[PDB]
Amino acid sequence: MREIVHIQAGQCGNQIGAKFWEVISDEHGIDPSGNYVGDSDLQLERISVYYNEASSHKYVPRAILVDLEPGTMDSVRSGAFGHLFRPDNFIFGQSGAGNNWAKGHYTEGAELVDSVLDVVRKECENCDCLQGFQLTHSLGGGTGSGMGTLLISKVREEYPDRIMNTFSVVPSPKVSDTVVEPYNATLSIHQLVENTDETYCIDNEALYDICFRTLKLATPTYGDLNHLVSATMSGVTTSLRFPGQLNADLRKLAVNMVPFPRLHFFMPGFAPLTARGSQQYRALTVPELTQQMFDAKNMMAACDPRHGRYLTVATVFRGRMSMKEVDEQMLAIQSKNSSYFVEWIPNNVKVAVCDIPPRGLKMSSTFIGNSTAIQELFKRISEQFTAMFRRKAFLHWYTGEGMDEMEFTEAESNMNDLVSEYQQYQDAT
Amino acid sequence: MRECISIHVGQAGVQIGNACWELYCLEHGIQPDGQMPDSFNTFFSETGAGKHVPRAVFVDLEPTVIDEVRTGTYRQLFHPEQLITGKEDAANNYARGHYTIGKEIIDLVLDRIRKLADQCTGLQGFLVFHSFGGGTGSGFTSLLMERLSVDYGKKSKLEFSIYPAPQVSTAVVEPYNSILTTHTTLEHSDCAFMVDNEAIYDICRRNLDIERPTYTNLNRLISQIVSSITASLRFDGALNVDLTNFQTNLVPYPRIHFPLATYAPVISAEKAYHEQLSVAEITNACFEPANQMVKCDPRHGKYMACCLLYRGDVVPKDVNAAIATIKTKRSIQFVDWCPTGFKVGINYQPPTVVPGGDLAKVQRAVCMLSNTTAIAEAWARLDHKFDLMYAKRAFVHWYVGEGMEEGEFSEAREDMAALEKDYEEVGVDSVE
Amino acid sequence: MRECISIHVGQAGVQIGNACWELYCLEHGIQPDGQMPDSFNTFFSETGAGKHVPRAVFVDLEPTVIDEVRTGTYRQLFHPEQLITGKEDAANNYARGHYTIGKEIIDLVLDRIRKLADQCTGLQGFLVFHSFGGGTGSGFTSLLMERLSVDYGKKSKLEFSIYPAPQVSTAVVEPYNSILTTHTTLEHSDCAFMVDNEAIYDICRRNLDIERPTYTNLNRLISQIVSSITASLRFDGALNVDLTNFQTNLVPYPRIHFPLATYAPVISAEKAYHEQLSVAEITNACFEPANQMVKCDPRHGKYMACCLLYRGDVVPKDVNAAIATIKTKRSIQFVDWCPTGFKVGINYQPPTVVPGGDLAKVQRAVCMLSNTTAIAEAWARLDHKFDLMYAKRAFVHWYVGEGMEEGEFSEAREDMAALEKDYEEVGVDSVE
Ligand SMILES: Nc1nc2c(ncn2[C@@H]2O[C@H](COP(=O)(O)OP(=O)(O)OP(=O)(O)O)[C@@H](O)[C@H]2O)c(=O)[nH]1
Ligand SMILES: Nc1nc2c(ncn2[C@@H]2O[C@H](COP(=O)(O)OP(=O)(O)OP(=O)(O)O)[C@@H](O)[C@H]2O)c(=O)[nH]1
Ligand SMILES: Nc1nc2c(ncn2[C@@H]2O[C@H](COP(=O)(O)OP(=O)(O)OP(=O)(O)O)[C@@H](O)[C@H]2O)c(=O)[nH]1
Ligand SMILES: [Mg+2]
Ligand SMILES: [Mg+2]
Ligand SMILES: [Mg+2]
Repeated sequence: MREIVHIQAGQCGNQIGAKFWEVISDEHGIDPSGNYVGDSDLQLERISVYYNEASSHKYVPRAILVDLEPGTMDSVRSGAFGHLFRPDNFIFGQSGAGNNWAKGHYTEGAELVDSVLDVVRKECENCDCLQGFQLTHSLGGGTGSGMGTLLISKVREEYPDRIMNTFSVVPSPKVSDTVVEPYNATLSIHQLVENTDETYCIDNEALYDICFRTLKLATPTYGDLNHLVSATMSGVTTSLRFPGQLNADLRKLAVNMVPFPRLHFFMPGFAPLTARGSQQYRALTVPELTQQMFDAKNMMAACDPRHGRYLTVATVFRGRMSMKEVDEQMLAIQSKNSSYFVEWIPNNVKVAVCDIPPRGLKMSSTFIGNSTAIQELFKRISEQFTAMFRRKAFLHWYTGEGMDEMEFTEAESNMNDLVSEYQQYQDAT
Repeated sequence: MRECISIHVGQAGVQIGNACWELYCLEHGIQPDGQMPDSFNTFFSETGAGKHVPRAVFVDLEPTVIDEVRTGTYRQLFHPEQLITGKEDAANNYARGHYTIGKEIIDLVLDRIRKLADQCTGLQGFLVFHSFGGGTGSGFTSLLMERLSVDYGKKSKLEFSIYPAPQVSTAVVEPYNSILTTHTTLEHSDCAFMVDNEAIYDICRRNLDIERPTYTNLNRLISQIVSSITASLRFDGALNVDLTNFQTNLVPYPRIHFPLATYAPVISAEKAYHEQLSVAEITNACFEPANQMVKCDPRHGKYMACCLLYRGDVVPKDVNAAIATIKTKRSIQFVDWCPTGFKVGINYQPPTVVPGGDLAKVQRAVCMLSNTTAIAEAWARLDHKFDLMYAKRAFVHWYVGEGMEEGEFSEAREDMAALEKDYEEVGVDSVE
Repeated sequence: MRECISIHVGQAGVQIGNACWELYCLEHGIQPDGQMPDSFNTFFSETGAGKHVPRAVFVDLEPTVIDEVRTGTYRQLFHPEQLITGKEDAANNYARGHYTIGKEIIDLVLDRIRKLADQCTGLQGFLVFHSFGGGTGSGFTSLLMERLSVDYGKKSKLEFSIYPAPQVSTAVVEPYNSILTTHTTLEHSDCAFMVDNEAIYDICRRNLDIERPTYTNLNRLISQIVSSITASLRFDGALNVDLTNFQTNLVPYPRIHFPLATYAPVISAEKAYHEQLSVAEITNACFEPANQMVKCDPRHGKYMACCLLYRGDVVPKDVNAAIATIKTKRSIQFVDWCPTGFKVGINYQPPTVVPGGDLAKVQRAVCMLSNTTAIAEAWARLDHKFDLMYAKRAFVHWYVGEGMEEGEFSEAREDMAALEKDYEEVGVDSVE
């Protein structure tokens, strides 16, 4: 029960989903042909939450892959771990938005939204009990942002009761892969604060930093970053698919991490992170993982938490451990970081422990921080957009695709309102 | 002839019940298959065969824990009739577990309760096991206790509530759940037992020398407490005691019925020797505040009432001598208007060690139930937290959208203040 | 010495009879070849050899089902004399099965009935099994029952009618068939047993944990009901009961003779243990509305009469105690003018489990036959449907071209309204 439907938009979303479903299949011991050959009944007891068992004991991922270009879908169908997908799921157009949010939300999206919603409704009726949706996309490409916003709007208009998760790759401050990404980022963020339950902002800057420094890799490819994000997601949901001395679900996290409906943006963090040689030079201690999770260099969002305060903190542990040890860690870390938390929330740590570890390691930990520093990030983006809107550069594309300047005005206004709210609540005593 | 039924809400309740029924089976020599290669009549019913089943009820909204119980060792023992499961857990949201989701199966639970009651003749009371942090705990406890108190006018009702620790928390909205569920249970609970995880952690680490204890050990301890409480009914003693005796001896006023539990002896297996375990010795161990299972030093308050249940080979003369000596002490101070604050019960059956456990078998054991005024202080702390988390109106929107009013929060806070005021006011001495 | 014959109309009747005779053979230890490697004298006649044959009559217009019976396992058992077949089924058209096609073989069926009657000496009654939706069912039931009631003045006549479910339908013109056949059978049926497929579906799914039940299981249940009904005749008991006793105890007025059946216990094989199956327990199981085989909650009406047949090792003292306790309840309310609404029958023969079945063998079982006023409501629903499908005069042309008048529909509706009015009016209390 409590099945979760996976949706992927944007090229980055598709690559992340490819690696993520690879990880999931490996965890449940599912071959690329889709047959289970594992040895632990635990995997099969909750396999339904992510898979569907077709006859002859075949298993298919309950996933949807969406784009507007055939290249990425063709690549996915080409490589291994692509056969198990239902071949009818690959919805794709022919043009590709081309970093034009208006195209990805007005013209092209209006063509494939019908098929997307049809497949979504089919999947919804196919499952027993719907828990929520998790979305994968970008915020720079027009495809990702535009079509993701459109689908989120339609779905929320169709399911006001379900919980919605989004893993949006926020563009990095320093490095920008595009030229016009501030516009679409602003519009997509507007729609997200409109109709989303939680957003896991992630930057390629922070991921590159972690891969280069912590993992000691001079050549980080997209595969490595996608693998990291996949591990993060699997750790997020594993409290559902496995027993634990203190389990959590998406609803519990939503209640714990969202004090007020607007402030629902998080940052993730994973531990441990060890190189190929630097692994047997350390004891795997709950204190070690706890201290690893809390530091500037290990945050997947390019924003120093020291510049702000933590509104809420959640932690999910995997592998056997004693509760008392974790409790001691939490109390010690809250004692030493007394200046790093909001005052009006006592005991702002939400703990959860599973009982199955991440493949070959002995234990692991995932940290989800809802802090206030992230507003700084937004600030910068607005400034970028601000400059790029003062001269109205590149405006004519969106203008001739139906959008108007009032749209950008309202989007910037809403973003500034959100930043003001975040700053004000940081200053709350 | 004297039957008492169990209810388990939330994961904490289910695990506690696992430990409890494990212990009871070990006591009456009951196989996991209801066979025993009268005594058991209180808790176990007997089928046509030599198989017995426990008068237990398990309820939860997350089916994972119940599935674990079904796949656990104690599979064949339970009756799959009672293992009630839901679909989505209350998720630390009292509103979900008290207005939205609990309605889905409240009728089913009530039906099972009534069917079990009709097949019993000496129905004594209800043992409700539930935490406070979990929304399942608070919401379903409130709902079910209200329903049962509505149904049965005057029958014993006992709760084993996992009071949230002062500092070591797991959830974030624990103050809300705790305040709401306490405001609810204040009117229905005949007698509720506060237990905190932090105190048991301390006890296990310091006294049993277990540096990294798991939830299993805490469940073992609480199961021991429950077994010692009911041993008077389940067996014969030189001086037995019933639950109605407890409620008559520990409730000076209708509202003040929140005692705490303590157990002794608790020594590591390697420390089984090196002490003779005197009845006076175990008495001192019980009354030592380092062994009380709630984070409150009784030296800041007065014991309004105390009850001691001894089991094993004990003799009332030395027991009375030890108690009299205890009375002669100063820091152990009661109310002036109460001349004697001790109830004594004795059972001939010594406790039995849990196989694969951590404790060591003894010949004498003692459980203490104390209703004091120090515990009052604990409530204040929670209110403190609540106030802060209510000053900014944080997290309120979830409950609001689930069908709850802020006036409910205000009135619950007012009722908590009223209870604390009553506790403090009774704590004072009498005029002349 | 006491013989009772069976008739099966339509596919439902034939399959029900398959199950029934299967069960009877299992009871009296009868091979499919009439051998038994007195008791059986009621239902089985004996040839010159040690072979026995069942006093059964099968009639249908579609030869497929009868061919299946002939090719089934119970081939050698039946006498090919009675397996009457037609050419074209009535096809859910009461007119075809009551004016056009049924005339073709009504004489043959009557002849077989008379020949069977002449070889019997203790003729008790007729067990007619037939659905209502199928035109074969309604039409041939009306025709044959009219003929038999014309022939034999006063002899027992029992029907097991498959009342159409409130929502779960299979045909489209079910209201027409049901209304016509009920208007007909109201005057001829001594006592008819309403049974619905939806209720049995619910019972099998919830209580026997069978998520996907087939028609076979429903047939098993109904066969169990029939066997428990006749066990008093077919065997000895501390307090036996005959069909005339039933009709005298359950028919306060000549028109109101539409009871419903309920059976207990019904538990999965894996749930054979975990309960002792008390006589009070099975009594409660019977009286629980979730087990009644017709979609009507008796709490909306009053039980005008109730009869309980127990089989197995039972004792009248505890039975009487349980019944007295049942009377003390409130929601179970009868008419004021009836002081006692219970008839009791006891048989020493416990039921026997069907090999390859789904139930578990028990030592005591109880069938309940209840004549209440709640069932009246059911009729209204059908009338409702009929009215709509008659307001537009839909589908009428088939019946019109088959030799039927709209005035027949009008008069049948009027008679149904009259019966419902009588039911409601009797449901009221008495003056002073
Ligand atoms: N973290 C991560 N981000 C990626 C990866 N590959 C691409 N991206 C980001 O995703 C964006 C890709 O653009 P999309 O959102 O897919 O837009 P599109 O599908 O190409 O369609 P158009 O917008 O019309 O070009 C780029 O801006 C990158 O910043 C990856 O492997 N890992
Ligand atoms: N004594 C004891 N307490 C426990 C144990 N495990 C969990 N707890 C406490 O019980 C609470 C568990 O939450 P539940 O009451 O079960 O809530 P739930 O069933 O998950 O339903 P939701 O509230 O919607 O999440 C935690 O806050 C713990 O403090 C245990 O093993 N022993
Ligand atoms: N209890 C029970 N009822 C059944 C079963 N099979 C069919 N029925 C009911 O019986 C009806 C079958 O139609 P019949 O009465 O046999 O009609 P027929 O013999 O096909 O002749 P026509 O009416 O002309 O089609 C259906 O409407 C079902 O509701 C069964 O296995 N068990
Ligand atoms: Mg593209
Ligand atoms: Mg829960
Ligand atoms: Mg037919």
